[PDB]
Amino acid sequence: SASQTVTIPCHHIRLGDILILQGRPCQVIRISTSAATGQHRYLGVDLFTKQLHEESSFVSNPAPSVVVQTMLGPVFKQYRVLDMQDGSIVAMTETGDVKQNLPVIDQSSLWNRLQKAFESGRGSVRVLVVSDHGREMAVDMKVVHGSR
Repeated sequence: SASQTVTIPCHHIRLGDILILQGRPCQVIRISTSAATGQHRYLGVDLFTKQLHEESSFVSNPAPSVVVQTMLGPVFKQYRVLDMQDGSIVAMTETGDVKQNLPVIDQSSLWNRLQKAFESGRGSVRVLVVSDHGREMAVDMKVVHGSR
């Protein structure tokens, strides 16, 4: 099943954001304007396959004088990190479900940043997880604030 999504106004999209392009979660690497339509065009790199995809914004008119250009972004899940072993991690969902071999994307030194944070406080460490058509991958990390 394809990733759950949220709607993002185009003004709020910047390079590096993750969007659904052609049904695939992609890192945005170029934002341009279509000369034929005037809409924003997004070029991105598939998080899983590393292929390039392109998609233009969707224009809508939800109310008088309201014109809206939006894109879809993935809903990210947040898992705890229980262990790190050879490029993948053991992660736990909010409900205790254990994922034994969760891959970590090779992007912006994520693995090294995760390893450094894991070794100085394991359970303050969370991974942000994208889930597309059955497959999951950690694509970012967070150190959970103590108050949480």
